[PDB]
Formats: sequence, structure tokens, C-alpha cells
Amino acid sequence: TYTLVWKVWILAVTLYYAIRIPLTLVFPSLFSPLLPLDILASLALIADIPLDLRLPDLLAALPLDLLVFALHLPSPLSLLSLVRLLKLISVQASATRIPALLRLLSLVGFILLAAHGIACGWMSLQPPSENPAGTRYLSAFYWTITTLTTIGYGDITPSTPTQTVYTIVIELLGAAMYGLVIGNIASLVSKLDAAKLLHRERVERVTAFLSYKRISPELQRRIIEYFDYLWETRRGYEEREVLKELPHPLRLAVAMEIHGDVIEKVPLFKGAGEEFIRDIILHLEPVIYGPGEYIIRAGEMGSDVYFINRGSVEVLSADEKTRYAILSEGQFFGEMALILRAPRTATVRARAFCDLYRLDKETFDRILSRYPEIAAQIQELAVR
Amino acid sequence: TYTLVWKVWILAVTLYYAIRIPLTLVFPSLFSPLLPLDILASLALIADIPLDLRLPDLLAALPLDLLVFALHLPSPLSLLSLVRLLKLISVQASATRIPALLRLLSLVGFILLAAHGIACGWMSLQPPSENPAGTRYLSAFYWTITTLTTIGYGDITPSTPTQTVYTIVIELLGAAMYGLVIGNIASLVSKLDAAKLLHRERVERVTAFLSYKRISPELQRRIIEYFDYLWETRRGYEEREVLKELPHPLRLAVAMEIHGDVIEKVPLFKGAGEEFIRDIILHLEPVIYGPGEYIIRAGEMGSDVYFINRGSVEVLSADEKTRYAILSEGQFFGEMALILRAPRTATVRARAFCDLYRLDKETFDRILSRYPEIAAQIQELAVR
Amino acid sequence: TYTLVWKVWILAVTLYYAIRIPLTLVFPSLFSPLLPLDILASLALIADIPLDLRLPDLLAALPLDLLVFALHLPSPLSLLSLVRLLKLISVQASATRIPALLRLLSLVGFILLAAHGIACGWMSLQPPSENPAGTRYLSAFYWTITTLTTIGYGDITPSTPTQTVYTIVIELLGAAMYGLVIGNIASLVSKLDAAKLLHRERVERVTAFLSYKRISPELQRRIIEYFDYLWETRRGYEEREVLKELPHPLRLAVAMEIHGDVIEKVPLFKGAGEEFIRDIILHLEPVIYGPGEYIIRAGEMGSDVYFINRGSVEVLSADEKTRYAILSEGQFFGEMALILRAPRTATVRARAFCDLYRLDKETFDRILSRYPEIAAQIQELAVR
Amino acid sequence: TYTLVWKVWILAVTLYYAIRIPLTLVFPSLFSPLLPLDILASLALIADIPLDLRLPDLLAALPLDLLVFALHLPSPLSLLSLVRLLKLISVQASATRIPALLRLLSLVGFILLAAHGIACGWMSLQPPSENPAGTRYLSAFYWTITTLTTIGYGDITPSTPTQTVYTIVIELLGAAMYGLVIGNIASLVSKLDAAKLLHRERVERVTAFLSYKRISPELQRRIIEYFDYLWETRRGYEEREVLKELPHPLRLAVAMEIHGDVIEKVPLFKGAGEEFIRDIILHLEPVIYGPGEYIIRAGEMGSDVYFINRGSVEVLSADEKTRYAILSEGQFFGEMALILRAPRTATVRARAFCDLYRLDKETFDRILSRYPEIAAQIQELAVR
Ligand SMILES: Nc1ncnc2c1ncn2[C@@H]1O[C@@H]2COP(=O)(O)O[C@H]2[C@H]1O
Ligand SMILES: Nc1ncnc2c1ncn2[C@@H]1O[C@@H]2COP(=O)(O)O[C@H]2[C@H]1O
Ligand SMILES: Nc1ncnc2c1ncn2[C@@H]1O[C@@H]2COP(=O)(O)O[C@H]2[C@H]1O
Ligand SMILES: Nc1ncnc2c1ncn2[C@@H]1O[C@@H]2COP(=O)(O)O[C@H]2[C@H]1O
Repeated sequence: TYTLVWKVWILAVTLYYAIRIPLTLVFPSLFSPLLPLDILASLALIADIPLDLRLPDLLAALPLDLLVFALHLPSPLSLLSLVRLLKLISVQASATRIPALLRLLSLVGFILLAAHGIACGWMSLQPPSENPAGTRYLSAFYWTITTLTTIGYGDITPSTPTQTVYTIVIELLGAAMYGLVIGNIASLVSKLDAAKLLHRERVERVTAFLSYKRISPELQRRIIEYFDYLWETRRGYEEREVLKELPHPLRLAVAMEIHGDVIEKVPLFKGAGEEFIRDIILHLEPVIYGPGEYIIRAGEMGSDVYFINRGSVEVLSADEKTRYAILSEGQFFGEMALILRAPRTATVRARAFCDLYRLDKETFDRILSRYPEIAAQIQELAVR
Repeated sequence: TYTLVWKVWILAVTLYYAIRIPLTLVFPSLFSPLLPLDILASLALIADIPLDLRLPDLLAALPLDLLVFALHLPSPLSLLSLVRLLKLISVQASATRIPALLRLLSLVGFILLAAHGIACGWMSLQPPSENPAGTRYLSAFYWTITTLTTIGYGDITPSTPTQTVYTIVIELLGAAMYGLVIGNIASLVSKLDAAKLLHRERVERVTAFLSYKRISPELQRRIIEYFDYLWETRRGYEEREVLKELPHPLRLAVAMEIHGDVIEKVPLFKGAGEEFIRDIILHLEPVIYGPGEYIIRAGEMGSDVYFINRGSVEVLSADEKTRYAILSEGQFFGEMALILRAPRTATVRARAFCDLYRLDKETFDRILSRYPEIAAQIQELAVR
Repeated sequence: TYTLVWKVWILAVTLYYAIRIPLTLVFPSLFSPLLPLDILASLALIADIPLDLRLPDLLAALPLDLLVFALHLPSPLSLLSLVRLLKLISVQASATRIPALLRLLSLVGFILLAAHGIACGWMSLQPPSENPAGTRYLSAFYWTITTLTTIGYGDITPSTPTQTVYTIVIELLGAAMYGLVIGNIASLVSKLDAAKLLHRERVERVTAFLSYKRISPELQRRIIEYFDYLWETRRGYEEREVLKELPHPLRLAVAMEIHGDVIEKVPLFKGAGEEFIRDIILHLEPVIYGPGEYIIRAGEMGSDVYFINRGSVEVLSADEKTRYAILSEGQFFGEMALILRAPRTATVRARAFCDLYRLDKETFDRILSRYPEIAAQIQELAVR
Repeated sequence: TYTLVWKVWILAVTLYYAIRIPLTLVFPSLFSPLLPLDILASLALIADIPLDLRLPDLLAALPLDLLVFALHLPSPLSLLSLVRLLKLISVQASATRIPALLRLLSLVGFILLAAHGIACGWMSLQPPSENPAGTRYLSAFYWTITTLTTIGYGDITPSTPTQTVYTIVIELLGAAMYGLVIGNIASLVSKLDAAKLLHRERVERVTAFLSYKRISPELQRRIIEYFDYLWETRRGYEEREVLKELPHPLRLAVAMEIHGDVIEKVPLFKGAGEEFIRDIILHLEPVIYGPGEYIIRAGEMGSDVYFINRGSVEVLSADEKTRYAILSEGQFFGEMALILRAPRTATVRARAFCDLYRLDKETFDRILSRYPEIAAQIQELAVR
């Protein structure tokens, strides 16, 4: 769009004023050559009220400048020129509508602008000396960053009672600002990148107690390695415990957008209409299995239907001998447990860290009854 | 009322003593013209015990003043005059019975009062010099705020062993107070305005993981925009997960007070007695639907009765053609699913971010059986 | 007992050594008159190993003293005399087996002892001057508390390269200790008195959102006043949500100890055996009702039996007229709903913030069937 | 393995460069005798790219050294020699793949290396003086640790405008680093050893409220002593509330590995196949009972089967007289409640803090029906 360029340009204009207006307060030698750059900035700043898509904007937009330094408006009553900086609140509020920027750019940039302003103010109540403005500005900012950040050298100290009063309030405000921002950043880096901080402690607690006990090396592996698979394939995250709070039509939408891998590639899941993909993809619950891991033994009960998405798993006999075959992508098994109401003849292991989807049984038999075509689709692969 | 004026006036009196009594300790030149303002303050402070609707009040109310400085009661035994400031505990406790004031006014104001008192105390053990009291007070407060806030210039340093002992304990206590208050405020601004801090992180976690995955732009919208609707219409808040802990008669009262919009404007909900509004307004569960969002397809099961409060939704045929009509405020639909025990003929979308109330079915059929009049009221709109 | 006196006396002995041994290192003028007080302390410290009801105790108990300063054991090899202070670990561990003391006395006392020790150490590598030991000790502790607490005056600075090396490590260690303890206390006062901090925020969140909405003044009261009743009678606390984690025999024991008020004062609950008081006092669930609050209307269903412990409640007719009677302490009602299987004729309000116990119905009818005597006890008051 | 030695040697090489390269920048007198030790380090650093099991490694591996100081490559363009230290990111990332090291060695070691580097840099923009390099290095590091750790002596101050500019940015960066690391460590020690910190507060809350009430001394004991048994035998930990998040095959594996004590030592649990130990060891729920604690009275209902692992419990009559016998390790009781469908004749107490396993009943009767052999194994001990 084009309006973001307008926001960044008005931001630049407000920074221009925040750097220049205190300098013009201290140095009346300015504002004489800058009048074109001042009138353009003033017209830009006054041409912003009606763009809604208001007190600070109205207070800053009144043309108090071009008069403060022209009519020369003596110093005790010229301190009302600072009301032009109240656009800081508006721009900080709008900076959210554009932890990297909430408490980072709104804090260190504010600290720098405030430091510049207060160094210029501390420059103002000094006796008129004979030194270059640049080196005096560096010295003033040096003293300012010394007392604002709580260092305390003391090579520059107040001498007049009015400067001693000013240094009381600047000491208080600066050590408040320093402590505030530093404590905020310290409490925020303990929240920054909250995925590695929360998840790694999730691993720490479990690991800690299982290593308080003693566990075999071939079970020490696959524990830290299941956390590694959940750290690399899933990046420290289970899914369902975080997706309850998202609404029911929103679990429908997010789940049909995300679980696009399992559906419309196996002949069961392609061409299966639409009331499935809303009804069952929320019930589509994934699990992860490691290498050489058993699920069923010979003839157990409650053997739900196993939908393999990717990965190859061998099927063998009840014993280790007489290799049957390989089952791989694009197919499924596990179905003649409930449709045939019969005990089972199957043995399963896994080659590697395989992903397999495990859905419940009562909803399965509830929904297959409402659909002759796809229960028949199950049925030919059941019978042949 | 009038008693709050009495609390603020006694607060002013205690501040008056906290500022003045150390000054009279250091400067015996006072207390001579202030005797009217001292007797009125003393009578006001002693006329507060019986107003219950007690150790600090009794200890402060004893007339030790008007004698400490009259009989002149030499300095080592005059330090018991400080027992009059123990009303600080009482006023700080009562300040709750009147995070903007719990750890803000009880901390910075306490810091300022303590700073004044300890600067006056540090003034006390100085050699008698020849300087104005005002500039010496500013210098003493300057050194105090220098060492209390941990800056460390060093232009003013102790010289006598007794002053070196006093500066040990004031250094310890001041750096304790500084660290305490600054760490408290730093940990409190991470709790201050806890709605934007908690909710924005609620958005952050979800957004973070859904953007760790990749989601379509027309589904990137309505996610952040559902959070925007929950941030502007609801201000970052779901309702039921926070209202369990409120008691059952209190969910009755709060819910009948709050959900006054849905009831007594549709002819179902007006004139419907009272045992409804207690029985069902807790079961009145709201949901939000975005533009162009489906709910039902053609003839599904379990189509509960839809109560639309505000907003207009179109009804069309099973296909996109042959526009039926507009359904809008003041009415309802969704009813012939359970009363007629029949499949459905309806298609629904939404124009915008519409609010719709979704209540359960088993309680509905439980309560409609106990009420002939209002099930009949449902029935004419069902039949005609 | 007597052994706690022994622990406090050995604690005093360890403090005696921690204060005195560095002084004897710096000042060899000591240890000459203190030999009785040294031999008694040594015999007390060596007579502590066998009292189990061990490395630091054994390392401290070896008689290296009485030889370090007698044979004079030149200074570079005399630094092993500090191994006697390792009883600090043992006493800090035992201080739990005796937030007011876990991170308070183990931190500020440790800071003070460490400060004393390191000030004496900084005294050790100084050129031999001619000043009183007291004022030099105050000056050394002054510099120490200046650099340990990060103040930085600079009136005392290192001059020799070895003192510059020592001040590097003491600066590092002292600013580590200062930051550690101050951040710990700042994070602990945000946990200190965790009942007012957790509960008041519990009130804050609810109050905040109900005042984000608008609620009537006669419902603004009884909300904050129900929190006041839960803050004064219960002190910010519900009961059952915290007593699940306590085990089942332990809910039996704690509940029969605590709920001694409701039982054995009404004729139902006295003389009722024992298998009740274990079976039902966990199911004894309390609720609180405010003034003038309705529960039932005329003839509703599911009117469980109401056990009033204390407080008087009026019973009136279905309308406001024809006052029936007062029901008060020592009795109960609510019973002919389930035993007679009949609709109800009752109206109830409450005079004030009354406490009433509400138990479930299925367990009630399960247990009354196993007990003829007490269901009969219910029965006469039901029938007469 | 051998590759960890390679990582520690390359770590030593990177530390060698981080200490030496700034010194060679400041002191061109080096690099002349070190050429063998420089060529070996360079060949080691360039022989690390292909060992995957990449921008910093490639940028550091380019042979910019051996030319920077040979061709003498004048000072303003020689600052690109610092790009060799970017292996810090790689080694800090790999330090996790090898709270004692996450935010401890990555922070204090980084602080020390940064301090050395910035002290050498501050040495660089000094006028050429005539002092030994060692004492000047100590003085520079002294000033650096003074301003980096926010102490502020002031014996060494900048004089040139360029040094004043450098001290502005080093003051800012150093007080940022100091505050960051110290606040991080302060917030981490409140998380460090999170077992004693979390559990002791678990004890604190309960103890606090039960001591807000008043509880008998023989019930004050066994409360703190049940927490002591859970603190010494279990180390502040219940089991099931933390093992839900571990997956179902993983509760199978972890539970069969951990609960190896109860199984295969009583004749019930040995030789019982395998589908038990997966089916019931997750349902194997442990409880702890203290001395002299009742469970059943005479003839109650729902007396599940009691599996005693270790400890001896007496059985007596319904009254205190006529001692029956001792029941001890290797056996079980509690079985004729459900198999015989009969009321009970038993009384039980406990000698000490005994561990007993309590499993549910519906799964027990569900699984015993599928197993004739082991229900018969139950049956002979039931009948004889
Ligand atoms: N001849 C065969 N060789 C290998 N696998 C088979 C064979 N016949 C059937 N199967 C699969 O083995 C599975 C075991 O029973 P299921 O119900 O899981 O579904 C079964 C089929 O998918
Ligand atoms: N002729 C019509 N045109 C538009 N809407 C209708 C018409 N007749 C009924 N409806 C509504 O359409 C809804 C679809 O079925 P419901 O049970 O939800 O309730 C129905 C009625 O409220
Ligand atoms: N004559 C009466 N006057 C006042 N209260 C009564 C009278 N008779 C019965 N009650 C009580 O009124 C209660 C209303 O029905 P309950 O089942 O709650 O138990 C009833 C009795 O305890
Ligand atoms: N003669 C006996 N002396 C002691 N204990 C017995 C005797 N006979 C049975 N028991 C045990 O007492 C227990 C009480 O009933 P249970 O069903 O718990 O299982 C019973 C047996 O294990």
C-alpha cells in the first residue's frame, strides 16, 4: 500500500522535531536557514488530522512554531513548545498495528530520544561558555548517559542551586527509567523465544526425573530421541492440547487446511465427499512410533483401523519366521476387527520414527453407517 | 460521605508532622511561631481514637510534643519523638479500603518521605557551619538521593567515625530500598495492564505456531481478524472459562444482568416467566461466526435451534441458485430438527462477524416438556 | 528439647570463629589472652561429630588452630586456616530442619559475614600504617560496602598491582553477590505473602472484566461483598479445588478434623456411627448465600436436602403474604423431594451472608439405603 | 568417542584467537615468533568445514590472517580481522548438543571474553606511553571492569573527543550486558534447583493454611512427616499427575521399567505372561499409609484387593483382642470381597510409613475374565 509510507514519513518528521526543537531552544542560531524544511514539515504535520483510516494531533498541529522563535517569546513561556512531541503516544500505539518490537523499539528508541532531550535541557541552564557546540553537546550527552544509566563518575557536577534541583529530578527519573527498562528486558529475555524456553524445560522436568531413576541405555535412547523427533519434525509441540481453545468451526477450518497430507491421496480419502472431511479431521489424532516398536501381539481385542500416511512397515507371522510382506504408503489396514467382529491375526513393528494416525472407534462406526458408498469402499479391500 | 475528608485531612496532618518534626529536631528555631498550627494539629491527632468505623494511634496520641522542645529535653533522649510517624502503617492499610495504588503510592511516596527524613537525620550529625538553611537542605538531600539511589559521585563524603558509621547503615538501607522498589516496579510492569500482556501473548502463541506452519492468505485473514473481533468487541476474552469459579446463584445473577440483550425482545423470550431466565441463561452459550462461513450443508443431523440476536443472514437453496429470503433481528430458526424428528432442508452463510448464541439440546428438550405455553409458542412458528 | 540449645551454641561458636579468625590473621596481637575462650571453643567444636541425630565437620575439627599462630606458620601457607568456616553449609542446611528464613537469614547474614571477611582480607594486603585498629577497620569496611554494593565513591583506590588484582576479583564477586541477592529479594517479595498477592489478583481479573461491562449497583454489591466474605470468613480461598491433591485417607482425616461444626450437634449428625463421617464429610460441600437470595421458586424438581448450620432463614408462602415461620440453627429441611417422590411447596430467602452445606443426591440415596436407623431418623421429621 | 576431543580442541583454538588477535592488533611485536603456532591453528581452523556430522565457519576460514600483519594492511581497514570470532555462535549452539551450562557458561565466559576484547580495544586508541605492557593491560582491564560492571571510581577518564565517543558506546553496551546477565541470573536462581523451590512451596501453602487453622499435635505429626516421607523416599513428587503427558506406549515402557519391584516376586505376578504387565502396570497406582492408620472397619463394601510389596501389617479381630496373625512381604489379601460377593471380616493397621499399591476394581474384573489361569491362581489362595 501507500499509507505505510505516509506513516514512516510522519514518523521521520516527528523524529526530526524531537531532535531539532530542543536544539533550537538552546541554540537560537538555527531556524534561520531551515525555514523551507520547517514550513514543509509543518504543512505535513498539519495535513494528518482527517485521515482516520485525537488530542495529541490537535495539540501538536497548532502553529505555535514559526512564532516562538520569530517573535522570540521569552524563555519562561517558551517551554510550551514541547507539546509537539505528543505524537509519540500515537505512533507507539500505531506501531502495534503495522517481542521484537513491543518492548524493544518502544523502549531503547524512547530511551535514546529522552536522553537527547534531557541532555539538551541540561545544556540549557548552564553559564554561557566559549566552546564549540559539537564538543559541548558530546560533553552534555556524556554527563547525561553517566547519570541516566547509573554509573557515577563525577567529573561533571552541578554548582548552582537551580542545577542541583534539576539534577535531583533527573537523577530520580533517569534511575527509574534505567531500572524499569533493564528489569523489563531481563524479565522479557526469560520470556523471549518462549518456544525453546518453555519446551526445553518440558524436556528438562521429564528427563530429570527419569534420570533420577535409572533407565536402560536402549530406553534412554528413544526417550531423548522421541523428544528429538518432536523437536525437529514438530519443534517441541503436541497439537490437540493447544487446539481446544480455537472454536469448533475454526478447528474445522484449521484442521482441513493443515491435515491436507493424509486426505485425497489414498483411495479411501479421495472422492469421499465433504461431510467426512469436516466430521473426522478433528477426530484425526496423530501418534508417533519409534523403530522396532510393538503395537499388537497376536489376537487381541479393540484393534482399530490403522491409517499409514508415510513410511514402510513389515508384517510377519505370530513368530519371527515366515515373512509375509511390506505395507507402505497409499494404503491402510486394521479394519477386519470391527466389521467382521472377529479376533485378529497380525504382528506389527516399525522401521524408524514413523507417523501414524490413530482415531477412535465409536465415531467411526457411527459415521460408516450413514455412508453406504465408503463403507463399501472399505469393504472390497476388506474382502479382497 | 464526610469521613473520607477526615481521612485525607488526618493524612495531611501526618505528612505535616513527617516533614516538620525532623526539621524541628535539626532546627530549634521553629515551633515558636507554629504553636497555633501545632496545637490544632495535636488536638486533631488526639481526636481520632474512638472512630472505629490501635497501638500506633495510642503511641502517637500521647502529648510528648509541646514538651520535647519546650523543656528542651536533651538530644540523646529526644529521639523518641519519632514514634508519632507510626500512623503510616494505619494509613497504608486503610489506603486499600478507599496496581495504580497498591505498590505505586505506597512505594514512591514512602521513598520520598524516607528520603526527606534521612536527609534531615544526616544533617543532624554535622559540625555547625555558617550557610543558609535552604541551600544546606538542598545539599543534604542531594547527597542523600545520591547514596540512596546508588549513583556515587563522592563530592560529599563522611569525615568523622560516627558519620562513617551512619553512612554504613544508610548505604545498606538505601541500596536495599532502591533495589526493592525498582525490582518490584520492574516485576509489576510485567504484570501491569495484565489484559494486554496476558491476551497479546495468547495471540502470540497461536499465531506463532500457525505461522510456523503455512496457512492461506484468505485463512490468515479471519484468524487474526477473529482475534481482532475478540479484541474489539470482547477485548481479548472468552466468557465461560472464567465464570465457573463464580458461584451458581452468582452465575444466575451476573448472567441475568449481563445477557439482557438476547432476552425480552424476541417474542419467545418476552413474557416467558422467570424460571427460564434463571435456568437457561447460564446455558446460553455464545459463539462468533465470520463472513461467508458454513454451518450446515443440506440435511445433516443434530441441527439445534439457532437464536440470532443481531445481524442479517441469507438463506438459499441446496445449490447457489434460487435465493429464498433474508433472516434478521427479532426472530429465530433451527427448530424443526428435534420437534418434528425429521431431516433438514437449509443452507446458511454469514454476511460479517456475526454473533450467534448456541445452547445445548438435552436441556432444551428437558425444559420444554415442563412448559406447555412456550413450547406452543415455538410451535406456531414451527407450523406456520 | 535440649539439642536446639546445642545447635544455637555451636552456631554462636561458628560466628565467633568467622568474626575472630580473620582478625587474628590480620592482627597477631590477639590469641594471647583469648586462649581459654579458644580452647573451650575448640573442644566444643570437636565434640560434635558423633551426634548424627560429614566432610565439613571433619575438616573443621582438625586442630590446625593453636598451632597456626603459635608456631607462627608463615603467611603464604596460613591461608588454609579458613577451612574452619565450612560449617556454614551444614548450619544453612539444618536451618530448614528447625519465606521468612529460607532466603532471608541465609542471604543477608551471609552477606554481612562475607563483607566482614573480605574487609579483613582487604586490610591484609595494605602497607603497615600508624592508625588505630578500630578506625582502620571502619575505613576498610566502608570501602568494602562501597564496592560490594556497587556505589563507587572512589575516595579509597588501589595503588599496588597486587591490590589492583584483588580489587578485580572482589569487584566481580561483590557485584555478583549484590545483584544475586537483590534480584532474589525482588522476585521473592512478588512471591512474599503469596495469599494476598495471588488472591487479590484473583479478585482483580474478575472485577476488571465485570467493570469492563456495566453492572447494577445492587449487583456491584454482593460481588465485591461476596469476595469480602470470602476474604474475611475464608481469607481468599475456596476449599475443594485445593484438597484433591491430598490423599483419600487424608481427605478423610483432614475433613473429619475440620468439619467438626456441622456434625454431632444436630440430632441427625450425633449418634450416627462412624461410617457416615468418613463417607459423607468429603461429599459435604459448602456454599455461601447472600442476603435476600432465591434458591427455589414454588414446585421445582431436584430439591436436595438443605442442612443449615448457623443462621436464621424465613419461610413464606408462594406469594409474599402469609408468613409461615423461622427456620434456624440445629435443624434441617429439603427432604420430602426424593423420599416422597413429590413436587415441592417452599420459598426460601436469606437474611445475611449465610453458610449452607450442599451435598449431592445420588450418594445420599445410595447410603441411606444401607442405614435403616438414620433413614428412619430422617423419616420422623419428614412425617411429623 | 573422538569427535568431542576435536570440538574441545577447536574451542581452545577459538579461545586462543579471541585472546591473541586483539593483542596482535594492539601489539605488532607479536606474530613473529608465533608463526608455527599460527600456521597450525590456521590449518586446524580451515580443516573443519566438511564435518557436518555454515556462514560463520566460511567467513572465519578465509586466510585473511598471515596477511593482515605481514603486508601490514593499515589500521582503518584492519578491523575486518574480527570476523574470525563468529565461531562463538556455532560453539554456543553446539554446547547444548554435548541450568548448569545453558545460561551459566554461555554468559560468564562470554562476559570475560568480551571484557578482554573491549579492554584491548580501549587500549588501542590511547597515546603511545612508556610503560610495561603487563601493567598497562592490568590498568586497562581495571578501567574496563570498572565501567562494564557499573562501579564508577573515575581515576581513569577519557580526554580526547574520540575516546569520549568510545566511552559513550562502551558505557551503554557494558551496562546493558551487566544488567542483562545479572537480572538473568537473579531470575534463574529463583528457578535453579526447581525441585526444592517448587516442592518446598507446595509444602508451604498447605502447611500455611493448616497452621492458620489449629490441628492436634498427633495430627501435626504425620502431615509434615508424610511430606518428609514424600521428600526422602519420593523426593517431593507424586507420579501420575506428571506421567499423563508421556504417551501411552511410553507409559507402558516407562512403567514396566520402573515398577519392576512389585512384579515377578509374588507368585501372582511371576510367570503371568506379558499382556498383564502392559495392561495393569499403568493402572498400578501407589499410595502411602502411616503408622497405626485404619483402612476398613469390620464389614464394609468395596474392599478391593490389597497388594503389599514391602512391610509387615498385623491383622486382628473386630475388637482389639485375639490377635490373628502377621501379613508381610511376598503375599497379598483383599480378594474375597468381589469374587465371593460377600461382606468382609477384617481389620487392618500399619506399623510404619508403609507403601501399598491400590488399583481399581472394574478393570480388575474385566481382565480376570479373559484369563482362566491367573484367576485360578487367585482362586486357590482365596479358597485355602
Ligand atoms: N497375504 C498377506 N500378506 C501380507 N499382509 C496381508 C495379507 N493379507 C492381508 N494382509 C494385511 O494384514 C493385515 C492384518 O489384519 P488387518 O485387519 O490389520 O488387515 C490385514 C491386511 O491388510
Ligand atoms: N419460504 C421460506 N423462505 C425462507 N426461509 C424459510 C421459508 N420457510 C421456512 N424458512 C426458514 O428456513 C429455516 C430452515 O429450517 P429451520 O428448521 O432452520 O427453520 C426454517 C425457517 O425458519
Ligand atoms: N407449618 C410449617 N411452617 C413452616 N415451615 C414448615 C411447616 N411445615 C413444614 N415446614 C418446612 O418447610 C419445608 C418445605 O419443604 P421441605 O421438604 O424443604 O421441608 C419443609 C419443612 O421443614
Ligand atoms: N486364620 C487367619 N489368620 C490371619 N489372617 C487370615 C486368616 N485367614 C485369612 N486371613 C487373611 O485375612 C484377610 C481378610 O480378608 P481378605 O479378603 O482381605 O483376605 C483375608 C486373608 O488373606
